[PDB]
Amino acid sequence: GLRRAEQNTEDGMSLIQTAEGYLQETHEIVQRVRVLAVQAANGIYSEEDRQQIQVEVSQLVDEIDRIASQAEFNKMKLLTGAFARLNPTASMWFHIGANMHQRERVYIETMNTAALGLRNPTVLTFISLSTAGKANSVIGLCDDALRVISKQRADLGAYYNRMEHAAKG
Amino acid sequence: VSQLVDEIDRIASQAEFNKMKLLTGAFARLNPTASMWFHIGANMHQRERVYIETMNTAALGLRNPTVLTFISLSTAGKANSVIGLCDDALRVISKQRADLGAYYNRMEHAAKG
Amino acid sequence: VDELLKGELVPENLTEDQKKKKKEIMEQESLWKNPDFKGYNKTFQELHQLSKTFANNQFRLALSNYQSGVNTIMKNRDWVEQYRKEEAEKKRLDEKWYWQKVDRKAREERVVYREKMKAKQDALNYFSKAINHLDEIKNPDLRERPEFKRLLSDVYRSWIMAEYDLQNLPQTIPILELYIEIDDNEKEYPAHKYLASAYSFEENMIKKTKGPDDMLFKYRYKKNVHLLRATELKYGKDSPEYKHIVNVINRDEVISV
Amino acid sequence: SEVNKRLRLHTVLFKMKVRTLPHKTVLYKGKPSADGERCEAADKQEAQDNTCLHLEVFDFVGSEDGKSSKNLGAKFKKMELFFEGSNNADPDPRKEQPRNLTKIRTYIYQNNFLLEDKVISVIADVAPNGEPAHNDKIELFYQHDDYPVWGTPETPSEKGVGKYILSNVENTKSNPIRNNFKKQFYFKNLDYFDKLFTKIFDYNDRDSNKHYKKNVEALKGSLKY
Amino acid sequence: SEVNKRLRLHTVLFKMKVRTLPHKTVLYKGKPSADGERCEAADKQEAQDNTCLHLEVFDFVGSEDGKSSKNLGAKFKKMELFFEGSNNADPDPRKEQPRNLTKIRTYIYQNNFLLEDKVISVIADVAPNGEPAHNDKIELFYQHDDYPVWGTPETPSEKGVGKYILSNVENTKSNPIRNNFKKQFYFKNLDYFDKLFTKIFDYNDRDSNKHYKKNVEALKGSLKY
Repeated sequence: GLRRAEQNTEDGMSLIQTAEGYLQETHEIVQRVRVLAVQAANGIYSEEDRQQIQVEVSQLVDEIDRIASQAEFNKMKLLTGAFARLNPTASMWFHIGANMHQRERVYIETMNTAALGLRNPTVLTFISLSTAGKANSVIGLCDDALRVISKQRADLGAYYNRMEHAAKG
Repeated sequence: VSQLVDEIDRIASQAEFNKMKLLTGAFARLNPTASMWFHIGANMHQRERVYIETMNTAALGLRNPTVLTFISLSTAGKANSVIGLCDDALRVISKQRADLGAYYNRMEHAAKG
Repeated sequence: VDELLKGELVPENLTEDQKKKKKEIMEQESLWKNPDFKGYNKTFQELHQLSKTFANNQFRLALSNYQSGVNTIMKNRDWVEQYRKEEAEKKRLDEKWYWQKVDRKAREERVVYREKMKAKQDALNYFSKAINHLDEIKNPDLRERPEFKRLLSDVYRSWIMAEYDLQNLPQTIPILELYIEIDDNEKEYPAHKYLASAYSFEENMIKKTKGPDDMLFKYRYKKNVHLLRATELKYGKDSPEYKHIVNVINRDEVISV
Repeated sequence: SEVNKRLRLHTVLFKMKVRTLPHKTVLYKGKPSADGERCEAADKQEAQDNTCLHLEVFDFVGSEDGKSSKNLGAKFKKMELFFEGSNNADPDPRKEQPRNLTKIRTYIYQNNFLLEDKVISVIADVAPNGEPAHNDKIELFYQHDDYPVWGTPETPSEKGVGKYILSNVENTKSNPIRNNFKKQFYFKNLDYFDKLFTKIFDYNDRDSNKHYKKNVEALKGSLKY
Repeated sequence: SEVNKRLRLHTVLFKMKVRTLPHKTVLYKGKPSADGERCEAADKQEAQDNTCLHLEVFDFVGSEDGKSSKNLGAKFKKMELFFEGSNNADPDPRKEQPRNLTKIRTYIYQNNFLLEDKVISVIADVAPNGEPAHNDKIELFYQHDDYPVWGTPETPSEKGVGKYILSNVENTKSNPIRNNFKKQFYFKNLDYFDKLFTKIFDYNDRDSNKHYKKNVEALKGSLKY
């Protein structure tokens, strides 16, 4: 039992490590937006120029959603909110022991454009940079967008260190 | 920290040998539910007592035994005071590790003798 | 009327019919006098939880935790008063610059702050243990006595005050609500003042984390209810203070036209 | 014994307001009940009509084993003092002539829950002063699990059961119960309650000093502006 | 309790038009319907013909878990005030004298779609003012899953089922249903609608002052030139 249970812990660490793998690319693309919003925040650009800045933002916000949709671990989507706490459709439990009541729950929250605040869950319109005034307000939003991604990676790293200790013991 | 404190409580309840829990405080000295004796002789009264103390997060002082609230590391003000509890935590761990070795050596020579 | 001066939940000790019942019961148990007996079935022994002696005992334990928890706060004030008294009495022979005073005075505050916050958690444990002694009494006849009403109010009163200093505002909501359901405690403004802050605290947490609007309104509603209720019990109705609060709530809440 | 005189000096608590209760201590004033069996706390605590001093000391079973919170025992020890004559007219309790004790009631309680062993031992002395050797007027009521009924006397055929005076018990060299009881229980319990009486009286005096300190301290604090 | 006496002051709402209403609050005035069971909304809300107040507060099942929009059910608690006699001749609602109450009707509704649970509770007090203790004149009507049908009186076999009066239930120490009913729900229910009735009037009364001030403000605009 203990030998097989310790094999389950490595299977669990495969889930958490793979789950954190996509969050780095999500972190990269948002940081690409954060500097771009600073570029359009100044008044030297016209509306024609800011349109071409928005063309890039069209793909970047789009590419964030495709990360959450196609993120899988053993044919199971993770970041789409299916394993969240408040409104879950399934619960992620890891059995890491040789007895019956020894299993822990791992929460993976929502990491789509709607969850981070870059999209409206009801209106379904995302942030745009085609205006100098709008771009000044996208810098603030992308900052809190990074905070949620950093917060989620903190928890995934937190569980992984705990799972590492449990396997050793 | 919440992950680390959770594991310690998980270890204490799940530390089991031959369907007997050990680190949950079952075999403590002050108020034990069971007393462990080992038969190291061929006669009637050759028995020596064994003590395994409580090693849950409540006993270590990480969490309050009543309110079940553990240490706070979200503020630098109480982060400094967290270190002092860690010194007390490992010392209690260190004391029991020597006790397990001390009982082990007492048994080891008895097997030799 | 002092309920605590009684020193007991109820003084437990007549009829010849009852007296004859007592004599025959005591002799039945005296023949079965087995002081070392311990029943394998707990159900019959659990009936002792309904006795007056059991309730007369759990009252003492909660009171002892309450009285000991009082001394923790009381001794803390004496220490701080003596501490700042000694600071100004001892001579400062190495003090000739203005910014020497600012740092030294600021050092005392951190010393005092550690003393108070250490006292609160030390006192809070006594208050939390007092609650568990009162909630385990299973005699509804003895739960309505004046002594129980006074202590349960005093334990809750000190528990909420101590918990407030530790910034554990959301944990005071269940205790505060149970406090306003006893005697005339609903007629006191301090009890409704904390509820205004505690529900405001929970209101911000849902607002800060961007939660559902449903929980926001529930905490917003209960905030305005006890904000206006506390205003009524201190300055009186139709007071100048009361009128201003209504205007504040007027913009805060939702109205329909 | 020379302890009853110390008890007669505790008449200053009738007109003294007590709020600083020491640990495991309950004190109040009241009036004698029917036949003086017990006492009832008066509605007014500052009235001169009170002639009783009920001092209660908390205790527990299982605190020595650390299992007090597990609901495994119940006991407490308390005493009642009865005075005679109305108190002085002046409302100041600081000056108060000593008042003699009408009778002394000692209430010792013990109740185990698991063993279902309930023992009540009430000792009443009705001649506190005047007679150093007053064993004939010290009722010793022992009750074990409602046996016998309250107030039942003791017959010579079945000794040791019910309320009996101290003059009934033997005091031979083989079984000196009289000298055994005084050294073991009575003398220890008298000084324990008498000293606790002095602590309560002085503790509330200190609170007056603190209230004195609070007023004077604030008066000189306005010299900074 | 004297609470229902304070409810008499709420007759000012008849001649005052209602514009400011809190969220999820419904209020209107009308005439009693057949049998005096409920109120019928009048086509005109300012005529003296109206003798009743209707006040409704509705909520949603699932608002305690953030799932109000999930459509888990519906609920509402509403109370009405029945008045006797006609209104005063002058149309001014500021000056109105307190008037007696014919009856106070309390209506509780709560339906859960998923559990298919429906609870309808009706409470009518036909003697609001006149006697402090009028328990036998308080009609209770409990319905559960459409059983029993409306108007069915209580039977001795099914106690508490169907329409019955408050005096039917006991007030014993074992099951103090009546005493708890006053302390738990009835006292709080009356006060909740008492403050709400004052809340609605003061909001609409305040708007009268503002429009007087608005006309003053626009006139001061001519002082600049």
